[PDB]
Amino acid sequence: VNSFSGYLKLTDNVYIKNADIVEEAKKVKPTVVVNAANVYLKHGGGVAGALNKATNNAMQVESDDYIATNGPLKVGGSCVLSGHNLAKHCLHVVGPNVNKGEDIQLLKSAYENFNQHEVLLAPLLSAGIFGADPIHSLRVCVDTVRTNVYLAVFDKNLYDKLVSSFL
Ligand SMILES: OC[C@H](CC1CCC1)Nc1ncnc2[nH]ccc12
Ligand SMILES: [Cl-]
Repeated sequence: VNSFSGYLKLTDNVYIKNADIVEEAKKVKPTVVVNAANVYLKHGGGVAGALNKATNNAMQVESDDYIATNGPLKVGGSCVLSGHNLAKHCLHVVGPNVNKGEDIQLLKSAYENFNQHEVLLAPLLSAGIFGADPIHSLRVCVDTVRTNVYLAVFDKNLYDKLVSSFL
C-alpha cells in the first residue's frame, strides 16, 4: 500500500492520472520523482523547469555542481540527485528530444532507468516539448518498466486521449 490516490490502473505495475507532477510530488512526497532532464541538466521548461521552480532553483544549483564534476549525461541515461522539498530523491532521466533530431529508439533505454527503483512518480518521457508521440511513450513505458510507476500527465485532453487509446 502506498499514498498515491486517484490513479487509473493500466497494467500490473503502471498507473496513470491527469495531474500536475509538481503538485502531486508536494502532496505525496514520494521516494522518487522523475525529472524529464536534458544531458546538461539545464532545467528551463516543461517538467524540468516546473520542478526546478518549485525547489526555488535549488535543483539547478545542485545540478550545475553535478555537471561541473561529472560532465553531461548520455541520452537514455540518468542520475540520482536530491528531491529537495518535492521527494526524497529526483531521478533525472534523459529521453531523446525529437526536436533535436535524437533517436527515438533511445526511449526504451531511458525508461530502463526506472527499473532501478521500486516505486516512482514520473512523466511520460520524451512527451511534451521533447516532441515525441505520447501514445508511443506510454506504450514503451508499459513494455519496459517492471517496477511500480505512477504516471502524471498535465493535460486533460491528452490524458483522456491516452486512456481511451490504451491497448
Ligand atoms: O512531458 C510530459 C508532459 C507533456 C505536456 C502535457 C502536454 C504537454 N509534461 C508534464 N507532465 C506532468 N506534469 C508536468 N508539469 C509540468 C509539465 C508537465
Ligand atoms: Cl513538457
